[PDB]
Amino acid sequence: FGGRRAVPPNNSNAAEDDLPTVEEFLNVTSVHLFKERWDTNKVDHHTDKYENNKLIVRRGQSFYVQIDFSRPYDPRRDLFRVEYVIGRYPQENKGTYIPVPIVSELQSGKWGAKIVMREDRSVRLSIQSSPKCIVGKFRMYVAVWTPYGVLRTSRNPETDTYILFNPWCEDDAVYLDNEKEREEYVLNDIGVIFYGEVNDIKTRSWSYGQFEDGILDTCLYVMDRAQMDLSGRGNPIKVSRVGSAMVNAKDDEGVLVGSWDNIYAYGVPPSAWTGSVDILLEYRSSENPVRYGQCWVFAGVFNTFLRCLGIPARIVTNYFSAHDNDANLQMDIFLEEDGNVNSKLTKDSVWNYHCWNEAWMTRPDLPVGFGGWQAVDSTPQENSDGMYRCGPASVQAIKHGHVCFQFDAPFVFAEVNSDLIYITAKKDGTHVVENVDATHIGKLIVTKQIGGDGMMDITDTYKFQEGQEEERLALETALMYGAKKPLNTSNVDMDFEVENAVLGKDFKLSITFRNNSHNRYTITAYLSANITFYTGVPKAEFKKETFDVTLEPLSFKKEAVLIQAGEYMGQLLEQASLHFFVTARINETRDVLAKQKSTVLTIPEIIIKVRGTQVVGSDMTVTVEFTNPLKETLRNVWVHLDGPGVTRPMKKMFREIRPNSTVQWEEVCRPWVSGHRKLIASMSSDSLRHVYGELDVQIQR
Amino acid sequence: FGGRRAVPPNNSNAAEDDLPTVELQGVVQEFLNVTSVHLFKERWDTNKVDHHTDKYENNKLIVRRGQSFYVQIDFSRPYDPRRDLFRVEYVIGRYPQENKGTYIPVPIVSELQSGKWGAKIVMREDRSVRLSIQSSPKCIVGKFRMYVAVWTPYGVLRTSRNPETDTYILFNPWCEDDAVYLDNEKEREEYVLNDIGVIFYGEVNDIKTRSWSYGQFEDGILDTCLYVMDRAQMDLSGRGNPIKVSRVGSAMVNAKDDEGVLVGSWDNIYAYGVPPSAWTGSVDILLEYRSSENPVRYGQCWVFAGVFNTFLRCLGIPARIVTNYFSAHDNDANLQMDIFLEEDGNVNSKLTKDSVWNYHCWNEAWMTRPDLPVGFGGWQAVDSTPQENSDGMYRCGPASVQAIKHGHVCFQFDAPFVFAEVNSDLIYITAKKDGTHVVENVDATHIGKLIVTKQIGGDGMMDITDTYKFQEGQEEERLALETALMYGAKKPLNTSNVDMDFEVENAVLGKDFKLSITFRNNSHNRYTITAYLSANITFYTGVPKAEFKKETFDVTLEPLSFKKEAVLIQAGEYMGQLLEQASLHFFVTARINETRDVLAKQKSTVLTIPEIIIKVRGTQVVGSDMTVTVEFTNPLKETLRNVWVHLDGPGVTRPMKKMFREIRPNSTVQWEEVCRPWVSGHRKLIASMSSDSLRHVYGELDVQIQR
Ligand SMILES: [Ca+2]
Ligand SMILES: [Ca+2]
Repeated sequence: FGGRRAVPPNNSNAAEDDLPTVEEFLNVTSVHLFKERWDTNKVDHHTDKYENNKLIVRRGQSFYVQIDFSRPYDPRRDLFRVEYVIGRYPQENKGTYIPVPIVSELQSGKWGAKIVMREDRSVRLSIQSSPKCIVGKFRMYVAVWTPYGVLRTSRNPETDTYILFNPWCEDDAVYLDNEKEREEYVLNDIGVIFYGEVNDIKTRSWSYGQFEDGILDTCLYVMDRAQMDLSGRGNPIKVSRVGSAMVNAKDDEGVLVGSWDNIYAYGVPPSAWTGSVDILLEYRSSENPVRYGQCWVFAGVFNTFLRCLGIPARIVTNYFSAHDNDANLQMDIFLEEDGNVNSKLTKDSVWNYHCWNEAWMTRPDLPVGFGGWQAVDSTPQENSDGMYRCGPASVQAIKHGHVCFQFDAPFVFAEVNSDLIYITAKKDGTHVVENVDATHIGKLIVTKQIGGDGMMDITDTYKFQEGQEEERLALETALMYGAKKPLNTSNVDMDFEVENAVLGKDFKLSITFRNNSHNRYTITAYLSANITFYTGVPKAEFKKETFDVTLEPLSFKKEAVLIQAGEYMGQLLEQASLHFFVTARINETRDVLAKQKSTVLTIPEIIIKVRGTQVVGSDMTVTVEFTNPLKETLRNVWVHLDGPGVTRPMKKMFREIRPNSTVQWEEVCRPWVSGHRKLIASMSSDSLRHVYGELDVQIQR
Repeated sequence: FGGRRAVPPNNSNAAEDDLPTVELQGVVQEFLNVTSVHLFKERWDTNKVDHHTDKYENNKLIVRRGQSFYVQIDFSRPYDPRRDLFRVEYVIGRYPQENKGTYIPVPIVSELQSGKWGAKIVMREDRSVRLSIQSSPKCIVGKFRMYVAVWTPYGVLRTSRNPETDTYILFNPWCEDDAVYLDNEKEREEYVLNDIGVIFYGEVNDIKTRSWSYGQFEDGILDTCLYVMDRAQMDLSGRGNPIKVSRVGSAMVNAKDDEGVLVGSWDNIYAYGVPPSAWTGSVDILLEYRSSENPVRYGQCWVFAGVFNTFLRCLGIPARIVTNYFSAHDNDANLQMDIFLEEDGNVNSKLTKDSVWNYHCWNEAWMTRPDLPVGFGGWQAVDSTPQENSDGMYRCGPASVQAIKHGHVCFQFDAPFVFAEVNSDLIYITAKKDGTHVVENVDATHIGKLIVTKQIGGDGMMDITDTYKFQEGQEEERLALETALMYGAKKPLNTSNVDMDFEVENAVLGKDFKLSITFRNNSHNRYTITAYLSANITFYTGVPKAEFKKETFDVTLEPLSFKKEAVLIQAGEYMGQLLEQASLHFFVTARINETRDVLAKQKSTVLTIPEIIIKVRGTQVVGSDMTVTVEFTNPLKETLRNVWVHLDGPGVTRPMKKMFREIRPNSTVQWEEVCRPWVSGHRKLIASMSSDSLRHVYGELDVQIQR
């Protein structure tokens, strides 16, 4: 017996029922959706880019259709309506079965088709869809009411209509108030990711490829995979919520398998990906998680998902990110009485950088003022529910400390608002808090700018200025709704700068000391440089050195060191990150001075060049060039080319590139998208990876 | 490499590292060696008795957080305050860290401190020292490993792994500084210490009760609750948060695929499991889940609630099961439940697919809510029976019950869904042949009409509907509804002087019964009505299987008057077609000809299934045999196949069952088991019977066990 619910869950846009064709009367002979990509419909609904041959409109906006009948429509003795249905169990009640009534005028916010033209046996309609409509692929019918039952059109796949989110419709939640932001955030399918570190910002390109053939369907499939209730697919919040939860593969469910293990044995290294396109297609193709991804990889894929559906989204990169924060606002560094970092206890690392997504939508479920951008982090960490993605959290609520409001705001708030606490763990077992640094985590938050590949600084959007009461107010409120501060809080200054260097080069480092006091100090400063993964996780202390300083009053003292390429070269991890600690305990006052900086060695680039003709439908030759400036023969050197609208993503491995050898790969491309495009490449050998390169090509036609 | 995190997640209590017995460092030996440790953990002693952990059938020390307990450390030679530094340590998981609260160095201290870990040397006698140890009231809940370490200036020396000193530390409803603190003893006794509950079912005009064995103190249960959290990979540093324990624990009750305690099923057949109706308590279910390490088949709402209540009370979180009569489950935050009518007034059963549950059970867990503004602490509603929430198909809660009452549903967790469970409106709507729809009437008095829970006294019912909602009609309720509507609650549609209602006689399974409809014409107009009656056989969830009786009649209402119409429902009309729980649903809709006005009303009835008989003889004394006698007399005129009888009674017997391949009509079987009670005072024997057909049959017997 089916005793839990009378009608089973309607959670698959792919499944379908069989609507009966029977429940001088007027019977339809043909249906015309003006669905060509040059036509009024797709152009005005901004769905002309999608490599799809079905009508694709946006909710909350009218589109035209033409019904042809057996004989002409006569208002005196005829009743018909268009219907759109979705899922295996459509129900009017649940918005999955939609009868579009014939209306005189179209009413703001309701489904309705108005008879706009009548010629011979044809009726032209202007159909308006509700602005809170379910997003998915709807099946279309025409039903004709007669006095025994209803007559309806037969399953016609050619008329299937996609109704997406509508940033342009001012009555949609997704309503984005500006045409420029809409092109970037919804219509632009090439993105830029910021990596490296706060004082050496790296940039790389990503093919979001949302208009590529098969991506929209994979986006619906991702939802059918989460068995998402069709009745909720029209809520951008729930779509963000359920959708981000599918990015990271929990087991053998989810799009991407996460792994920061530097080898990536049974799959593709995260550094290898050029875009979300092959990933998603691999997912749909295989129906199994795609190995492997990391933060920017999950964020690249999720941004594709959101934009592809019509919710404006962007990727954000925070500098010095307190992930796995557990909503605590203190990251600890343990010092010995000696002034030396205790590496046994000090086990919480800050990420050099951490990307997540931002989704634009209103938040009617919240006090007014909280719409706009909502932070969504597909990279799980412990939240109130367990090991899951976080969000959507209103960036505005996070900025103000109103972290009680869903979803997972205390975690995102702590991701950018934590302090570093320097603590002396004594030889007797006790702990003594030495110093607190309220300016390292979330030092710089960044995302691609609207009119170009540049970087826009968005730090002030997640939080206020350090010191002023606004930041102080946000802090005092957060503390009340989920944020935690478990521990309560000599005239010498220390500081130090490392120097950015090219992979394989030596580099300086300098420590400055300034004693504004009128007494002589003797100190013991210590340097500890570790090889780290981008997450801050340390692998090994490649350089350790002890400094003995003797400051004089009113003195400024600078000391220098040179890290030699050989001290790190056989040990670096992908991304080539290095971390530095300079801790200094004075002697006469037993006080500690501590500082840390990270650095990444600037890594090589791929050379992409073109020749031949650059016109849509026209062959141009593209050459992928890699000059390995290293002293090791590079094994299994996979190279990858992408370029949304110019080429699909492709890969070629070169058995081994020997020292200072350039290898070349030309690929004959035939664009399908005119205008400003971009060629994208990556390279991941068997050791050296996270090597990128791009080429901007102009395609004509 | 594992570049994700420096140290793996500490999310198993069962996992353990090896703490070194000597961890020195530097250069260059009798400093104090522990000879032995004495936790004074006997069940009759003061540690367990004062920590109210003495009922646990567990020979390890079990203590509640935030309250001092005593230990004695016998050294190798007399502690000498002058040179010896030492202290107790508590560690949990494979990756303990002071930071996360999983490695806990308890400092020897001059005076116990409020809400901090410390041990005060309360005695010194020949090598031995006695300590009064106090745990922080925010301590992680679980079973910890105990060590004793001696600080030497070059590293430390410490005890080796000793399973016998493993100490469980639980939530403490008796500690004023514990988030779980409950004021008076009567409540703690009830919501924490009582291991037998009562579940309410049936329908609002016919409340049924049955006993349920929580058995939180029975052998194996504490460890199983720790195992549930381990199977959910629950971060150990979150096991000290009752809000999180409730959130994660409930999510573990319902089995999604092959993770979870119980596979829910509502199909009336139960092919490869035990019918949800057969279970007598949580014990055998939690122990099966632990042995097999796979989901137990099967459960329904009250079963999920029973098992979750055990889980909660076992860890130390006060909890109770609540029953909501006429529950709007699967609401999607909509406060509107639809009934579609045809133009003539009849109910349209193809369009009416939403059903109201005769009743629905969930749990309440008591704790402060520091994450929410003041006033939302106390009972938190948590429902482990899934429904579509903001995240997906999952359990809902904990949701401040005070937030639901005031409609402050923006506050976590899933408050809009629980608010709608109790506040939906039934909307009668006519579906016309031309396809359009017209709204006739909204009945705002059906759903959440009675919310009940067992009394602190004994087995009686406590009406707690007022804790979930204000009185119908007055200001506080309109406001609460106003506030909710702006934070997640949804009403998708906008809303002749004849009244109508009807009563249905409760019958015993197999007997005729009557239904009586009354119409009140409060106007001066004379009307003509055509009323319809549709009686459906249904599941407790309201899902109908078949219309067993339909009747349509014409009435002529005189101005200002009452008019009754009585209907006889003969047994023969429903007998061969009931579903377990024997629910019946009646719709009575009428249509007034002159005005086109619609009158509509609904009622449910459950047929009363006779009890099982339990008898005992002999010595009802702890450690002495008494023979229990359960006998069931087949009420039906049909023969029963594979009749299973279950017997239970925490402290009196472990759950058990025997099968009868067949019980011919009017026959009687008897099962007798010799029980050697291990718990004294007022106990209870509980039984159930479930066969290939008749089922949802229970019984019990109260017993006083002497000492
Ligand atoms: Ca800060
Ligand atoms: Ca009500």
